[PDB]
Amino acid sequence: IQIYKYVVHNVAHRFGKTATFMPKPMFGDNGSGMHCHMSLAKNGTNLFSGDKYAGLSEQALYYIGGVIKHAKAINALANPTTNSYKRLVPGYEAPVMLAYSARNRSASIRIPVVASPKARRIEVRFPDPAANPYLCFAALLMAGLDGIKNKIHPGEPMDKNLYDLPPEEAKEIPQVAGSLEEALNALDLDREFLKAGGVFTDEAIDAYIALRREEDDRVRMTPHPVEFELYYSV
Amino acid sequence: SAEHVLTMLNEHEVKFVDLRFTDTKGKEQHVTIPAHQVNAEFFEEGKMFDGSSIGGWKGINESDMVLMPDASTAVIDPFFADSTLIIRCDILEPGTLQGYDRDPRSIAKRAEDYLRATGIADTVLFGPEPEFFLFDDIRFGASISGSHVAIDDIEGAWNSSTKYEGGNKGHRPGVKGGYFPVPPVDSAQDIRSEMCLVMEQMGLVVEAHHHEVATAGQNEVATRFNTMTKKADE
Ligand SMILES: [Mn+2]
Ligand SMILES: [Mn+2]
Repeated sequence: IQIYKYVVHNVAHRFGKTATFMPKPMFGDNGSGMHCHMSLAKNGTNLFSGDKYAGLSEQALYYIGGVIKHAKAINALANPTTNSYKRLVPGYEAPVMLAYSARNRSASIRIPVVASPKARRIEVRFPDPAANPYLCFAALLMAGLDGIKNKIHPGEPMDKNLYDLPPEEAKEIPQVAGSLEEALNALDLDREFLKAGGVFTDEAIDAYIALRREEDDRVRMTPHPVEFELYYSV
Repeated sequence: SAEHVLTMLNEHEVKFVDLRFTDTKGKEQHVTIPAHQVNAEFFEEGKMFDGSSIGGWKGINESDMVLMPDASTAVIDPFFADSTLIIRCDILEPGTLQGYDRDPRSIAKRAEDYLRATGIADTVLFGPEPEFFLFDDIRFGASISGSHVAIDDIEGAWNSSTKYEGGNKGHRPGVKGGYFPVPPVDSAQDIRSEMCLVMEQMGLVVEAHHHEVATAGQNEVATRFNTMTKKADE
């Protein structure tokens, strides 16, 4: 990703343009997002496969579990700078639900169709072109297996897009932690599953947070063009 | 009566008699008569002009029933005094009645008075509530090569970003939100207030005025009900 980026930025610039991995440059359009597909394998066997729901397997499910469990803490890692979340605004289109489906998007975890079990996977889309693939991936994984690890179980897939007497517990329904401060928080608490293995010191975590923190501030202290729109003549 | 009008003529000095008089298959029209020329004959046999707006094959002159010599008043607006004194269509001619291809004011009455000959009742009241738009610049055109139109008036959201010099001053009503909000924000009253004064001056009865709901100068002035023929002409 580190290259993928350098190259874009550069040819793009060499061509005559500026290239930007920001998640939501403009409003009412599409702000790039970095979907991440994944699966672990043992020998030349992806223990993500099997029977039981869309191909897949027990194993996978704990994964689907893991993410869903610390979704918030993760998106603190794989969803920074504020902008991140202007995309992670409740859509229906927008993947903010914490479920899995093979359709019924809105659903932040898509188990794409498959064919050859040879390649059965998990697409967790919410992550945005803005994270150190490093932390992000790590944290994705790190969780994924703490689920894989101590049981932890998805339950059922969506297949029933968002839209349900908004409340009607559709309200109840687990969300993609929309909103930095919030996300920041999660991570402050979730520590654990990260911290586990050594892959992640308290610091690391701390420092990290601590950083995103500042930006989050600069952003809210600075008054916004729109606020005038609506709030000015009062 | 004329005897009357007659005074009024001296009551005020006046010269000329005109503004608003005939009125098309579409709307409003006038011709100006030197103050003299008025005199019974005039009141009794009219004046006549011809065709243009609805009319076919030559010369169909039409009597101008200098009339509803009630519907007569000093127009503020024109320069030098003058009795705007409608006319009951062109009456016809020698028959003397429905102006060629119309006589909108006529039709009015046929209707009206016809009503009367049914017994369904005796008098029909109409109280229309006409709203209008008040803007600053209105440019448009169309032609082989292109077409277009532009509207502007300090107000109408759009204008905020707009630079002025005395400069912005930013209080204005944003899209469906011109809702009687008090002044700074209200392009202004004085225009309405004012319109009332004259409206009454002209002889209508005002019931209340205010801003309707539109970003850029939607204004409404209300007026007490009448009789079709009267109100219509009001
Ligand atoms: Mn994808
Ligand atoms: Mn109205």
